[PDB]
Amino acid sequence: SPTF
Amino acid sequence: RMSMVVSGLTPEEFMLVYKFARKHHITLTNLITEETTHVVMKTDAEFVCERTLKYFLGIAGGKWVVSYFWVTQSIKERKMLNEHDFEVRGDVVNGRNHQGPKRARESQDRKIFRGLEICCYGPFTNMPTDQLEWMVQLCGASVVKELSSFTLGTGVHPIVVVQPDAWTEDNGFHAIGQMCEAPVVTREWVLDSVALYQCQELDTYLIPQIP
Ligand SMILES: [Cl-]
Ligand code: NI
Repeated sequence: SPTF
Repeated sequence: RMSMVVSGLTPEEFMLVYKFARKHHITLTNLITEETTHVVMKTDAEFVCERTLKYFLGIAGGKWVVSYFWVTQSIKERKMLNEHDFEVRGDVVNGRNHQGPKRARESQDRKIFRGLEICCYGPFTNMPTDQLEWMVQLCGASVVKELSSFTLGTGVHPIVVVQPDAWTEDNGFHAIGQMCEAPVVTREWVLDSVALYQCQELDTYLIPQIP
């Protein structure tokens, strides 16, 4: 998943 | 009842959650929805996790946001150890100890975006607009699609959220205050706000608006  | 999604796991890890799920008759799904009650996060020994959309939508929903260690411990003790004791204190951005999800679970009668009209304006990355929009609604904002669609008057408080990164522009985001009368800010105001589950003064996030 992308992280922010 | 119980319905889970996981975040930041490997397949073997995921297979463990599946194992857990099957034993306890808990539903397990790919996508997080209204029904989703738990969000299982990969954390470090001290329950800090990374910030993923599911992390955010988890808090925004006041769902259970629990460390993967919940799963493995239960398994390791043939039983469901109450969620209470495995929560995520924080993340690798907003601090290791902010009790975000905690607060959230503890304030669905007063949501950080009470009395707010928000317009997610322009392009975003790694996170689709509609999901950011869904997020802020779960926090009690009201989504607005067009800058000009802001509810005039005073009753309400409008806000434009932008993500500069995804822009490769000249007169784009420095010049929003020309087409409307609202504070302009970066997505980080929202994510940060949701993480901590505290409404963060715009102060630190405002983007320079021309006159
Ligand atoms: Cl990931
Ligand atoms: Ni006011």
